[PDB]
Amino acid sequence: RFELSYVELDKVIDCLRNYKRKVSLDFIDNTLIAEIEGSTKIPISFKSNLDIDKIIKDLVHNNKLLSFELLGFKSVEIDATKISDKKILKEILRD
RNA sequence: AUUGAAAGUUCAAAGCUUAGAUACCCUGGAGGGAAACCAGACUUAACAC
Repeated sequence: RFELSYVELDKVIDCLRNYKRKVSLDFIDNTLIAEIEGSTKIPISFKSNLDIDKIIKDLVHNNKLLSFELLGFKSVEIDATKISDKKILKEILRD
């Protein structure tokens, strides 16, 4: 099963508060980055249970169909303008 | 003009007394919340050429 042993946010949450931004992801470069349409791209450190074989990243980045159906599993439009604690933003970005 | 005439089978009298529709008796036995079903379909737009 998929186990996310840890993900080192608390830096993405910083640059998110009081704003309404779309948090895009990208997994090429072998390190998970978290693009923000509010013009910042924080590289995310994480440890998972699945080892993406470095062939799968390329198979998804090259196949224009895969990278197209990947738009739906890639982003959230987080709205922190109103009351927005850090913990629930953590769970949002974690999921 | 008769072995006749005359003569109320009448009177008094409670179908009453005692007496538990009760005794025994499992709504139980048998019986699959199952049958069918794709987490899938597809790229498009823009300008450059």
